[PDB]
Amino acid sequence: SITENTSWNKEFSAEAVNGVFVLCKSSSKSCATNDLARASKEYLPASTFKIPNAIIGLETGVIKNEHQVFKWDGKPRAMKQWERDLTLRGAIQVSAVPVFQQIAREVGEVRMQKYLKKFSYGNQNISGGIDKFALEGQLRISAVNQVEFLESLYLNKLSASKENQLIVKEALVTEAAPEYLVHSKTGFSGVGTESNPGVAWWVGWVEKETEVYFFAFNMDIDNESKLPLRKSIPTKIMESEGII
Amino acid sequence: MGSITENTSWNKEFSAEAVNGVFVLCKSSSKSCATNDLARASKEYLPASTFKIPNAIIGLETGVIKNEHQVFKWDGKPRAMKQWERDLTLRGAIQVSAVPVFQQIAREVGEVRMQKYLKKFSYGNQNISGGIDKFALEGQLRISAVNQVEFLESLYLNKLSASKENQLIVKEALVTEAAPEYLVHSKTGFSGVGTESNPGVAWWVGWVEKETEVYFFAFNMDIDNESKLPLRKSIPTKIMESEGIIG
Repeated sequence: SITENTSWNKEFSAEAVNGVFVLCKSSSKSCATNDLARASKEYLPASTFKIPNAIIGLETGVIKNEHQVFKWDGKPRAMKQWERDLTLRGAIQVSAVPVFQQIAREVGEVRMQKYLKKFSYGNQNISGGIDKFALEGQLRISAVNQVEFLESLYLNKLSASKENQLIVKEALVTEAAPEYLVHSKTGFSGVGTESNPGVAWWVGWVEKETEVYFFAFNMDIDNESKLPLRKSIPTKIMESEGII
Repeated sequence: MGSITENTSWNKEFSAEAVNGVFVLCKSSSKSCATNDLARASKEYLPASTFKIPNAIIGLETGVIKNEHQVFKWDGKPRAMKQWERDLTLRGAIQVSAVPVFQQIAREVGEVRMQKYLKKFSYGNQNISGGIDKFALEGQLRISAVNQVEFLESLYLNKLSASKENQLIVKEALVTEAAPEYLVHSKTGFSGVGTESNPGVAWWVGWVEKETEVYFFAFNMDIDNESKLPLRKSIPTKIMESEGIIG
């Protein structure tokens, strides 16, 4: 069950933003959202795919363990902040595309499909190059699906060892307060055209008191200066809900 | 660890606040440690709430603690602190340093099993005498700053005599600060004010994952007044900031 919530609309209007926020308390069986339709509309996951990809890499042996260091080969990378040795969390936090491209390559097409079928991850479409399906390929996932996936990860219910799920879960911690804990991941497919904009994500969950809140946010974006919004809107909503 | 050296440049931070204490900072890659006081780095003090780390690990290994989602339910009886008077997660119980919650864990583990795991952990003098539910706060257990960093490193590398799964669960419960470039796992300790002539101890132990480097730390100080308690975080914080590790 997904229920529309009209009071969150002000945060999208003030910023003139076409997006959606899904927020589920305790479990994914009853979620609230500003837009029923968009909540289940599937977009390029981009860097949010680093979550399932981190689990898959661990399950397949490609990523050797928790303390694996992804070494830089000295060859130029698209961002300067990727041009260094990286940990799992490190690669996840700076969104180190080439690190995860190489992981994806070594997983291979067969195993990638197998695990995305297991995880019920989006349209499960990995076609159009193994190193680029989540960024420019055919893979599509919705905010509701991102939410169901993360709850499985939280509860250790994914088709993977609890060990490997815990490893990724720690790699996802972005905010630690005395009151609450935040696990989250950003995505950004690019700017695209004005007619066909890119997509920006912020997905994750919050552990406050003895309660859990699962969340996923996406929005249309044609200008990178609007990027901070992918965190500020869902944060503003969750702050006014008393969550963070 | 591999080596330790005395570094008296950190004394500035202790001198400013009239604090008698010690900081140990060890770099995982080089296996090398630095401390302002080699002598105190090896002096064994009451772990206080820092014992919650191994206690949580032992609690998860013996099955006394179910999993990472176990709620330590509050019945309704009056407790020593207002912050403890609610239902708490594993992290919550660790963060607020809930004494009754972990006493209950300790008692269900019992002396025999606690002794066994502390031997396996090499945790201080291994003296659990003075009541199963108070040996860490007012009993006979003593651990040093060098011992703590060795213990926490063993936890970090999952080398402790417990399942990796349980060591992961505790490691996340200890996360206290998260930034894009660094991650802080930490635990506070406070044994009480004692007296004017026999001061109490306050701890801050943990580790920082920064870049591909890991920094293990143990801080303690003589404390006779609760007003000086926030100094257990600020002094080592100021040290690690000046080392370029955090902030």
